[PDB]
Amino acid sequence: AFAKKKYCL
Amino acid sequence: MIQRTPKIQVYSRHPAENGKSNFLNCYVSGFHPSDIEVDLLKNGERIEKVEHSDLSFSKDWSFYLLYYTEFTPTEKDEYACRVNHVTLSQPKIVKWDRDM
Amino acid sequence: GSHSMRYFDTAMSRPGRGEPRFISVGYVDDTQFVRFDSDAASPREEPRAPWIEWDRNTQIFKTNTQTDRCSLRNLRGYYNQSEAGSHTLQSMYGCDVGPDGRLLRGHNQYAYDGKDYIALNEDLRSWTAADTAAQITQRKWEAARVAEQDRAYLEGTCVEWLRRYLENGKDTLERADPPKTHVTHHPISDHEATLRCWALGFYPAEITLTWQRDGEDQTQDTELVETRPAGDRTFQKWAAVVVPSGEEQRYTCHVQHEGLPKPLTLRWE
Repeated sequence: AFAKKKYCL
Repeated sequence: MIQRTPKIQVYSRHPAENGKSNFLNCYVSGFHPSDIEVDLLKNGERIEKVEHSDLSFSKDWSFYLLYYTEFTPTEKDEYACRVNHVTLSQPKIVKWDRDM
Repeated sequence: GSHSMRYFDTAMSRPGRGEPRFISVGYVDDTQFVRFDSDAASPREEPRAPWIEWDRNTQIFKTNTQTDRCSLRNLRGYYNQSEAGSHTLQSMYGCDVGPDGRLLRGHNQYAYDGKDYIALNEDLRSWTAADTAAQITQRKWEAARVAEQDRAYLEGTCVEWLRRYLENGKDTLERADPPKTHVTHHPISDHEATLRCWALGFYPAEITLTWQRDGEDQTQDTELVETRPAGDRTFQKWAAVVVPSGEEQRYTCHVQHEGLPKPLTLRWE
């Protein structure tokens, strides 16, 4: 896929 | 907060040859935060439809942008880059010198 | 040689001027291959490298926009900051591989208002928090086993895509273009002259460019400009030394670059 799933800081 | 003032370089894509089409570049780097205003000047007047790169940054987190436009250098025509940033009290003008 | 895939994400709040802007740019080495900008007037015409062949992928960038906005709201609270100020969250993540395409290491780190905030350690299992605010993020990410998700991405998806991109883009991404070099001479007075050593047209950006005097490095007396993009994928750099008139042949220029078959040694003329 494009890019990584991010997580909230 | 931490602020970093832009470094500015003004230069051509290809070696300058009077009467030969080229690209005029203004590279702004090392700055924080990211808001910045960059004009390319021909004989002191703003060039229209100047393009820029997509905002990115170095591994030290400082931002960089390339502003660029087609130009045909001549003996007489003066080119420059004008930069404003929160760190600058007044716009900084850097003249195009074909040997830097 | 070695290669990297890296995303550079910037989220910037702008109170009174709408929701925070999110921009994500992906690179292989010094070549941009993708951009997503939440401000894009035309989200369908956003640029791609020519060697790229997706809804689910656009979807990840759209979700990441919302996640970075969540992060900026939380960070404002962690630092007791007013609603009035603009703030910046930056992230860098991706993988480095060797010539065999094997993982060298992974990266996933963040900065807030230009200061390092939190980073995934090289083990891809533990976090380094810069301050008591980032310790809140660390505890949350430990509770949610976030590092395990990031490790799976960095060792799996990231390495797999970088390998595919390098193969599909081998004629450019795996081609090192050597610098075109020359030395210029500019008198500054009767007593002194500038020697400037030029490197033009090289890719990737990594280069070493030095002056020596009688074979000794002139680190302190060399003016070295930042490597700068030409706009045709290539980079430029110069290094200058001020030399006494008549002593020019004691100075040499030393050029190291992946595209050179052998390092260069350049003198004036």
